[PDB]
Amino acid sequence: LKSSCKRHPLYVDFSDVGWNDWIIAPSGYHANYCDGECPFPLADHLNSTNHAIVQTLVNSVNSKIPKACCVPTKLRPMSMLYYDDGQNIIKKDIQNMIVEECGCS
Amino acid sequence: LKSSCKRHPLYVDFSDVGWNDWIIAPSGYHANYCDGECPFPLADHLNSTNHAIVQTLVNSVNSKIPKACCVPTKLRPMSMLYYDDGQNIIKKDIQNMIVEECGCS
Repeated sequence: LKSSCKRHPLYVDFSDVGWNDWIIAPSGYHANYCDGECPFPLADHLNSTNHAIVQTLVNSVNSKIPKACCVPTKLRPMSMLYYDDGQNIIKKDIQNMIVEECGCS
Repeated sequence: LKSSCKRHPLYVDFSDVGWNDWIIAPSGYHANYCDGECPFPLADHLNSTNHAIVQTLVNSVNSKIPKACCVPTKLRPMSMLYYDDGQNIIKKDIQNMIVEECGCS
């Protein structure tokens, strides 16, 4: 019996992932992450897709098929200053960088 | 070294999941499912979100944070005949029932 799917805090420092050279600003950001099991009773707020519900049921009677996985169901952009290949500074909103909600999919 | 994220076939019989009573037709359907690891080099066709790429990198230097998970990134409805609570037959397209594409999220 492991914990259930939800949203956890995660600060990513760009230097820890070898990205601080091509990324000028910020030094890092709060990406968050989703972790936890997807068990039936899928909590109504597990944000489960219909297929997640089916697959979870199937796993119970057939563990060859995995349970649904706790993944981001909604993400947010984050503003970034970074080099192009010409070493010119670029301001840009990178899509799908910050987790807003998690759910079993 | 485990296999990578992709789409696998999965036929779900409604009787195997205790659903054949309230579902008149069909007897079952091809739901498919996503399974496999999400490792860097994330294949360009791993359909990875930007956050999936970040989280995968983080996992490598910090295994407290999990790798991205192989989940459906696009789903399809399936037509269903089923009982309401008044035992009247209902025809309806149930959204997000069939996996069309998988990707590390």
